[PDB]
Amino acid sequence: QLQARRLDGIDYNPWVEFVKLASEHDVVNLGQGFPDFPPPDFAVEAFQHAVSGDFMLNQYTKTFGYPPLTKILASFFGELLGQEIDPLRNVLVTVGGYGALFTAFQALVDEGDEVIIIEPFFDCYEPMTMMAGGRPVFVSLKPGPIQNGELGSSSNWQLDPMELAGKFTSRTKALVLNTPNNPLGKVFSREELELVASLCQQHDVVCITDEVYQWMVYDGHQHISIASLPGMWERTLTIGSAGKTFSATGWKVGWVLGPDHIMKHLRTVHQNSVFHCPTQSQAAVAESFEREQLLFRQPSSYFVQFPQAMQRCRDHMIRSLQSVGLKPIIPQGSYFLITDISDFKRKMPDLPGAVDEPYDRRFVKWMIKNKGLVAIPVSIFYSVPHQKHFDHYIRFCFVKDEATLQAMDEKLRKWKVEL
Amino acid sequence: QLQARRLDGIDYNPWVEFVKLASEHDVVNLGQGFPDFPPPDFAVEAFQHAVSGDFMLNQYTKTFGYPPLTKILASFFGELLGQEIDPLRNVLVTVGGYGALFTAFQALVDEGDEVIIIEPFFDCYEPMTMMAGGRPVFVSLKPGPIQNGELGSSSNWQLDPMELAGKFTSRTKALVLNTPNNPLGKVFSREELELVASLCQQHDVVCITDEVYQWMVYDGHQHISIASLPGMWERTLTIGSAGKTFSATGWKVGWVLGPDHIMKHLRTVHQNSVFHCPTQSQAAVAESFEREQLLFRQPSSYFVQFPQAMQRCRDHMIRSLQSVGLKPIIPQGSYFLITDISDFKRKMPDLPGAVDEPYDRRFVKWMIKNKGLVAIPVSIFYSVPHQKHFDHYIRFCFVKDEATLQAMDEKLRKWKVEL
Ligand code: NA
Ligand code: NA
Repeated sequence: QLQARRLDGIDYNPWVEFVKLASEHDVVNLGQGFPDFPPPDFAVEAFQHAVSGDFMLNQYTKTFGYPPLTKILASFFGELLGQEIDPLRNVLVTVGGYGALFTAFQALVDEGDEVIIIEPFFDCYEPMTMMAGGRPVFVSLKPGPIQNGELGSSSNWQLDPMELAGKFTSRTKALVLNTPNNPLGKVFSREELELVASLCQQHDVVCITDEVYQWMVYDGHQHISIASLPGMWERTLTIGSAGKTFSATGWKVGWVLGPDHIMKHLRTVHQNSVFHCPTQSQAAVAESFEREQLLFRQPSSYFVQFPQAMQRCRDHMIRSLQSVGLKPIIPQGSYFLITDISDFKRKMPDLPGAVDEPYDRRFVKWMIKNKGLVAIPVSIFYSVPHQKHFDHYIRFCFVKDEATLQAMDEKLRKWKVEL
Repeated sequence: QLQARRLDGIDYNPWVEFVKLASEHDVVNLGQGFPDFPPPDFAVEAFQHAVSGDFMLNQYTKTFGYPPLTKILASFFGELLGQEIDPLRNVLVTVGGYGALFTAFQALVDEGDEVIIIEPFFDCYEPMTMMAGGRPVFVSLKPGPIQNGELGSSSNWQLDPMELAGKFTSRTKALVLNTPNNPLGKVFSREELELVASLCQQHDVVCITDEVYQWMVYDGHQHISIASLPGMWERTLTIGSAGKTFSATGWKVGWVLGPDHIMKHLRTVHQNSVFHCPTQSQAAVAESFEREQLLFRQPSSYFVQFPQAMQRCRDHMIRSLQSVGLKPIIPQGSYFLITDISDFKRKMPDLPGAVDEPYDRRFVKWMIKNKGLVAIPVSIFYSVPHQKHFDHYIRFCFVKDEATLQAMDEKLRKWKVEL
């Protein structure tokens, strides 16, 4: 073959097809995992300032990050983590959370290593492990049993201590923790994080912790960073995303925070891949964090206002989707909620599709074509052997304009009353 | 061990030391490979327009490129290459030329593959080959005969056919071509490209061609793209950089052009690493290319005016550097020229440095600290076994403001009085 063997089995991109099918129908697109409204004015203004300020901002900045950005990341997150963070040794600016994840896998995961992944998982964790020669090892959150009185909560999806412990071996290099979780919206508790911490310390494993949804927490639930737990800083890489923080997904700026003895290897990958991140977006992100640090916990702060606003959008969507028999699982965080479609699988078992195509994928195509609503089938966030079991959930994104939620309700009205 | 074996031998970054030392002294920085004056107005205005326009430009764009950008790249470079280019199948937008190179190496280079690299080489080609499991194989340009008191020319650094042919084996996967070359400023001739093309076809080898300095050509020399030669489109990946095209290195936008059967593998790497490139800089680059396509070959176009202006800066620097006994090699393209320091090595051999330290590295440190001028030791663009033999050149960048060149002359006049 022409191509490298590291690419085996990772060429299929579900997202390219998802975008394709939605674009051919008249839809309310609740599949897109980004806002369809503007970022806050201070963020847009920050980028405007960066592209109209010191003309030298048009030229290269420092390899490991624009210094004013690494300074504020170290200060702001050092406070939150209860850790002294050196900007030069403990911070790397990357091309989004995606680039940060990729850099961590390529630095640490080697042929034969195992990587523990928690289902449902942000889908790239599996192919990134594979491309680095690692063997993914899956542990499944166990859905809470639902009574048809009250809706389930993401919090009730359990990480079984015995099942998790049994996944660790001498070959475990890393465990990937995503909290708040996409697609499920689970916000991991202190007790759950202490379990993960205990096993990572026992087995000398690195925890790669994807915290992009840090600020998107609801119902009084608190984001806890595993790197803040005793002894965890020295074995944790913590990842963030400016796009998910400031509702500006197209900025594609992210970072990794961690101890020098691990970070040095990520710096090695960085300097031998992209070398620099763009200068001006970094300046915009630095200015945006400065604004939020100055207004920390205050009523006008984005980190106070925005999750409150999005909690209302969540509640609106939860009520609306029930009108057609979808069963939401209330998320404690993230942009997302999932709905159980088991009643549809029961009443409408035979949908067109390919052999061994999970029901949810077939259902989403049906719903797009017939009802004009887009969701993402949750089976894409499962290992292939588990897709036959976890085939009855779909993911919706509620971080949407009020007009979009109105349009959703119009589709639901038609679904209920027409034909 | 903690880190992946793919990182072996690639952790050392010479650029961090160079940048650090220069920041610690009063200097005219001719080591920085980027302009110290603004990008052209139309380019800065394009970015301003992108960050103040359609608010949805703040959110994710398409994975393989912002469609207006891939459209104009395909149209414009299609015309330049004499090639029908499909924007969806033949174009990938990347995080600069660096990201483009990285994507190519990770898609195609596998364990045990040989990659032919031409010395002097842009330094990342070697470690990128190594991280992909490849074995770098070096062919060395031969500096031309030092003639009748005249300065050397980059054109006369020869690519010996018998040497090059001897480097091709059944294990050769790719050859990396950089034209115009950094650091040398050589613009490869049609004959030289035909030599490379003939061997790539004979041995069924892919040519990765780094053409970031495409527009920076002088003295009537023409940039020829190897992908435009008969039979080469099907085996060539052509790389460019928006930063080097529009004098905006901090934008970090690049691209790869090539046939689908190769590009599909680069897309696999892309979707499993960064996933998206930032939206708004892509919009700026698209607008900038649209401007230049409309004015193509006209006197008011940047691609005509800018290299003409920079040729004047080149000529100024060539004259000035000779005043202290540095011997420039006249470049036909790129931002750079190199000067022979052999007369200094001979008359001043005993500069402080480590036991094995190439003379040029020692000379640059002495020049920074004592003469107030920064250059880059050319030995960093050689394989380690060859560094002791090519230790007598340093690289200057002439793409500088009038004021900077005046400042250079002030340093040089002070040096001359103390030769
Ligand atoms: Na262990
Ligand atoms: Na061959």
